[PDB]
Amino acid sequence: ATFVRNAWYVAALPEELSEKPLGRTILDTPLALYRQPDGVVAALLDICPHRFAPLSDGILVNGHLQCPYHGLEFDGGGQCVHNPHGNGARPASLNVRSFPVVERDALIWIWPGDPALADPGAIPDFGCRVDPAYRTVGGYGHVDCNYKLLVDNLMDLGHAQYVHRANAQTDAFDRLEREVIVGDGEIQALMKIPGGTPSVLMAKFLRGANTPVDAWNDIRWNKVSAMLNFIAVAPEGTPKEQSIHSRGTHILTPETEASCHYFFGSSRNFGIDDPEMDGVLRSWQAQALVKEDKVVVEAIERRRAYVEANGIRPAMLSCDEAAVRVSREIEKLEQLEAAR
Amino acid sequence: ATFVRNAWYVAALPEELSEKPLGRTILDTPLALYRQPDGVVAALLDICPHRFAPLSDGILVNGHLQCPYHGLEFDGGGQCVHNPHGNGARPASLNVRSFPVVERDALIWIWPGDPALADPGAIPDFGCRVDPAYRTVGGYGHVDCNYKLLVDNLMDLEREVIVGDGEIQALMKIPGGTPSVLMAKFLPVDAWNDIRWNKVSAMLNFIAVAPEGTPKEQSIHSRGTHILTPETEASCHYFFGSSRNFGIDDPEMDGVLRSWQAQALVKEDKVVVEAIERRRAYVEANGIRPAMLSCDEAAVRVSREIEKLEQLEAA
Amino acid sequence: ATFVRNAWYVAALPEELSEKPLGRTILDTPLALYRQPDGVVAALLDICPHRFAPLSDGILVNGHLQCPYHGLEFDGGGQCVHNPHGNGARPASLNVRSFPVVERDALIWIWPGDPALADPGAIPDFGCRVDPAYRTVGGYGHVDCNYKLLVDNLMDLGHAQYVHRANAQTDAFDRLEREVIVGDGEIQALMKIPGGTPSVLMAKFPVDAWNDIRWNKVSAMLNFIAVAPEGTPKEQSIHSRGTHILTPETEASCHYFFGSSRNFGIDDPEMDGVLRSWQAQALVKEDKVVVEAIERRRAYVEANGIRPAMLSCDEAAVRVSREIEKLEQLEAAR
Ligand SMILES: COc1c(Cl)ccc(Cl)c1C(=O)O
Ligand SMILES: COc1c(Cl)ccc(Cl)c1C(=O)O
Ligand code: FES
Ligand code: FES
Ligand code: FES
Ligand SMILES: [Fe+3]
Ligand SMILES: [Fe+3]
Repeated sequence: ATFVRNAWYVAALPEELSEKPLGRTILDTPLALYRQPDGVVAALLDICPHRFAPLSDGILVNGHLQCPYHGLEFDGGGQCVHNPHGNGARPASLNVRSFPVVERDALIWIWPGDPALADPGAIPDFGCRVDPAYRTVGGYGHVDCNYKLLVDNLMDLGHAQYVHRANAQTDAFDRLEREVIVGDGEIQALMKIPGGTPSVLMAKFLRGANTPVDAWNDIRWNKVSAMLNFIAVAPEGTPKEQSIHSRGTHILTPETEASCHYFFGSSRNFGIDDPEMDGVLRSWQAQALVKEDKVVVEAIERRRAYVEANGIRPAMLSCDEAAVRVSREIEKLEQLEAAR
Repeated sequence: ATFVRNAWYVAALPEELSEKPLGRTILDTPLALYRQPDGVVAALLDICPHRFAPLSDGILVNGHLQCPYHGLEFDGGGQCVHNPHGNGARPASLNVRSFPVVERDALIWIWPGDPALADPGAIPDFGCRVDPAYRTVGGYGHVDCNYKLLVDNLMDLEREVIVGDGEIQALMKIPGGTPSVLMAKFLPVDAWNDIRWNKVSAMLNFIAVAPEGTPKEQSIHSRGTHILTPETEASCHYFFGSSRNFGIDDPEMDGVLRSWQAQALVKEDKVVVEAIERRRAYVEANGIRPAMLSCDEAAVRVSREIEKLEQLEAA
Repeated sequence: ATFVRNAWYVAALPEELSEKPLGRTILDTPLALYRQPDGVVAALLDICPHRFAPLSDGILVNGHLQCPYHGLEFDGGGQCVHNPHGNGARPASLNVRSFPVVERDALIWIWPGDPALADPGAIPDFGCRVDPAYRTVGGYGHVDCNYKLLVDNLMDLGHAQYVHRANAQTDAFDRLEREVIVGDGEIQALMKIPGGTPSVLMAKFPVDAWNDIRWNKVSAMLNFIAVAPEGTPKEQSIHSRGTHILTPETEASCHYFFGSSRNFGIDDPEMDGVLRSWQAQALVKEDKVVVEAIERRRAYVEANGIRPAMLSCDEAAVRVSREIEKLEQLEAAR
């Protein structure tokens, strides 16, 4: 299974973690994730160095994670800080691997690769998630597809015209303007849908207003698989900076080669103290991101065996440029790492 | 997967198909099966050319199946007839594979193999199924075993096995016979229980009873549809039914003759063939072969011809 | 994948068997186990020689197991004794493999290997199990781990401190003392846990206590759990002799036969309760959880070339492990 290990991935949302460890597998690597008594999150390889028991089934003793099996204790650095057996000696072999963790932007980032290379400067900017001018809601979902399929999905936001048609269909779709801007290690796909009546969901954003709007659906990608979109609507022929908008957290982390973690969110500048608009956004997230898109990408994954065995290649359309560029960047990184 | 792909297989019963596509895999090939607005059945490879989404999760748009993902639209021939995107150009690369498909004898036949070789004249004769001299009912079942195990079971049970070109017939007459319970009341007798196999796995039996020494064609009888189609190497689809010339207007009789367990496979035999399939690993690893009994003649013949069709297909 | 096939394994408890066959796989070999009308247990390959049906889904007819599919009948030797078809001929090709079986000590022992080599003399001694001075109770558990992970567990019984916290905790356990004796194909870990107050379990039946365990190849263990007022001779204790016997099912799953044979309270049904309760919670639940968890981590450990780091409690389990691997590779030496 080929992953890009030397990169930061979101392993969890902060709300997911506590002093009770969470066992989760990223890049085929099982982790025990917990918040220590002092509040700082730790991430240990979920395999006790003694007999390979899951430490994530342990409990904290003295703020140290204790193996459930024979009770070796570890700090957040993976250092064995107590051995209860015999003379109680703790040689270097008893230490477990620890992973660099940065909690930032209401995300838990982890470096699954060479820890000497982990550079917090390199973590993607998701500042809107902690910016008090934005209201942020979201969650986690597990999907039985290769993460790359969900990168494809998200880098062609036009799929929403069909996959999400009940919420997202617009009658101005055939007037789409699409631009792609390639950075170094960053790619923006911009869409302007001009002059239409708002979609069901943009209508909700606007509290019903039925009259013609402009809508923008931009998405930004940073390596390996972390995306931030810009979903905006505004009376036709108004500035884009002045629009009500959602900045959408859409971050994938591989679990196995054929399964992945999906961390999604909306950070919105409108209806900031409105629980019902919270519910609208979490509704959308539940139906669109976690069912509708799940159904499509999970079915594509099930067809991978046929595609491969019959040497089938995709046929590309005008909507594909951003997703293909991103795909070729991920491949390029994969291949760099594969030596060695 | 070793299949005989160059043959007609039943993919569906016509009553399973509508303008809402059915997704079904035959011989490790996923199909989208639907009826166009003029009623004609289309069979497409269930994998969109763009990014491989399941067309069978799509709906029709003006008679054309629309991909649920980014909206490419296809005709029954697999031609892409609409591309919503950009200049809306439809190069040959956007066409999806379409499979030869014939609706005939109230069955949907598909040719999953080399399409140049697909000859609808070679489709097995199940004509009793649309003969109004017969009352026809049946249904569909799925089994987690290799299809050859159910062909075996089916070709089993004055005798007579007669053998030819992709057809084998197994005949049994039982004179001074015993009447079946269903045909009981519609009259000693002669019984008949015959079965005809055509390649690769399509069978039609003949369960019959008459007064002593009657034309077997004039008997009280049922012709039973028993057609298997491989799904994976270790699973199959089973299409079953009966075409009867008695109680043609009794619907209670329809009910039992529509029973999977009454007509196709009792829970207890299903348990056995699926259990045989779980034993396949062990037998293969230990080079264990089956030991045949006298009653195995027809099965073995049919087995040998299938194997012959397999061997021919390589290369 | 790699098993020691030339050895005796427990395939069932006697009370699991009857005229209704049981299908059970040992060392990747599916068996049909049943008790004939004369009381004698037979073990056949659970694959009809005709078309491979599960004979274990069949019934006895005149004491002969009848294939459910087309009704061949077999004796306990695997001879075909009836063919209801055509002229009823029974060619030798219709016989099924029958495995050597010995019912001893309230266990059913099967030899899955080279049948020429099956010496019932080499079956381990669990005589306490049919001793009138002992009351024996236990049962069967299935586990989704490689059996060797459960040998490990049983040979280092100083996890009960943490895995079994609730029943088997003692403050004495920093004052353990653990002696290991190795004989030919037999290893004993001894231990006397002196001076300490009793765990929940030992109170339920200033105390001294002792967990010894005997391993015999391949994976058959008998333990000794005793307890007695501080000062008392080990040999005059009240104690349980614990049957802990594993049989591989597949490379990543096994069969566990556990029991207690106790010399105390032996008419006493409450005591049956306590002992069956421990077995349910400790053995078939808590230990289950840990070893199945470790099995799931095998892929990563092997892919990454991780070897375990051993501790002071680990001698017995390590010596046993090394002997199993020895036998395993010896046999792969074709
Ligand atoms: C998938 O991206 C979105 C679209 Cl296309 C419309 C509205 C929203 Cl809230 C999102 C989102 O960020 O989840
Ligand atoms: C696992 O072995 C035991 C220990 Cl460590 C304590 C008490 C008992 Cl009853 C047993 C037993 O034989 O199950
Ligand atoms: S497995 Fe962790 S202490 Fe033994
Ligand atoms: S996958 Fe069918 S149109 Fe994109
Ligand atoms: S499979 Fe046992 S008699 Fe046919
Ligand atoms: Fe979507
Ligand atoms: Fe235990």
